[PDB]
Amino acid sequence: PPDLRPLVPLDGGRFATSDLNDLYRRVINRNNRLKRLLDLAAPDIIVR
Amino acid sequence: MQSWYLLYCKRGQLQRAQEHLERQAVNCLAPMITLEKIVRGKRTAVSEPLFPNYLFVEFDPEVIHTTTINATRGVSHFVRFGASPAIVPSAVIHQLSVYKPKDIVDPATPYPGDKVIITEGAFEGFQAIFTEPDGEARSMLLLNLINKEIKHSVKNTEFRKL
Amino acid sequence: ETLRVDPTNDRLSALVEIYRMMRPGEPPTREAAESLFENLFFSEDRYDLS
DNA sequence: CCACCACGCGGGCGGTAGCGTGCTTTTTTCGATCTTCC
DNA sequence: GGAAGATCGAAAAAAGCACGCTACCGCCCGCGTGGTGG
RNA sequence: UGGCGGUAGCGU
Repeated sequence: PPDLRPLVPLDGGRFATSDLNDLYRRVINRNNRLKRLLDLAAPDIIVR
Repeated sequence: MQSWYLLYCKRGQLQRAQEHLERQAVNCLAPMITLEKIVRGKRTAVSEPLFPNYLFVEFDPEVIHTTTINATRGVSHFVRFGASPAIVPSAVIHQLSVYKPKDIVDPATPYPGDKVIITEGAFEGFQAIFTEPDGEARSMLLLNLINKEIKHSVKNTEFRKL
Repeated sequence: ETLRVDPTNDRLSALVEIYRMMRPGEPPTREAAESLFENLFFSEDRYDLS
């Protein structure tokens, strides 16, 4: 849930991203990339 | 004796890495496909590499060592399975040479007669139908009112894809 | 006894072994191994006894 | 026409290589003998 | 007389390293790319 | 007025 990984305001226009948010972003980006690559019928080496 | 390898390059540095590897006198290959993109507000046709951040390089480790290719100012690393770097068979290279596709590209799909979600402006959070690109800055959708949908052209950045 | 234990019997084999130990996962080549050994110790660039 | 205020996709960082480096205890694995036989 | 169980030491990986409290510093994605104002 | 990382200090 978002409250367990909150983005505390930094009173400077930015927010402090927790490590969990960064890891979730990495996972989401990699999953989207894999889905796009398999949708395009990528070669065996790239898919692996 | 010459063999092919797969190379993972840094983000937004494929051209510089390719130029450097050409200066290393090695064979380079990267699929190229042109298509329409939003381009932060201008639905213009530009060429993007198919399978981005992937290059296929033909050379001989004896003539030029692997670590030289690894650190050629634009090469993130070698695509390796195990200790040794992976070797891509020539059949895959032959297939990629004649690889001439036609694709839609998912995130750049403001196609005519296509469902598009507007999350900004007076029609925020409303589903409409892109039907023709009006110029470049302001694409044209059948903006949905409570009664019906009406021809209207608004800024590209206002709406995303459903 | 250490020489008896040592399997390598030539300079090329020793260079290949030390290159493999130093940089695992890369193809052992004579040029790379000799360059690594020469630059590791007898080169002023990254080895410098004060 | 040049300095500087967003910005939105990647990932070790940086470099035509290498960086690491003054602990102890417990658990797991592995090559090497070995050894013991069927 | 060669193959399977023993074992045996030697090496490699994982986890832990007291409690409260106080003060200061630094940061809170970096970077190739882009548009805009002095 | 939220976190950490480093440093220094107090009581054991």
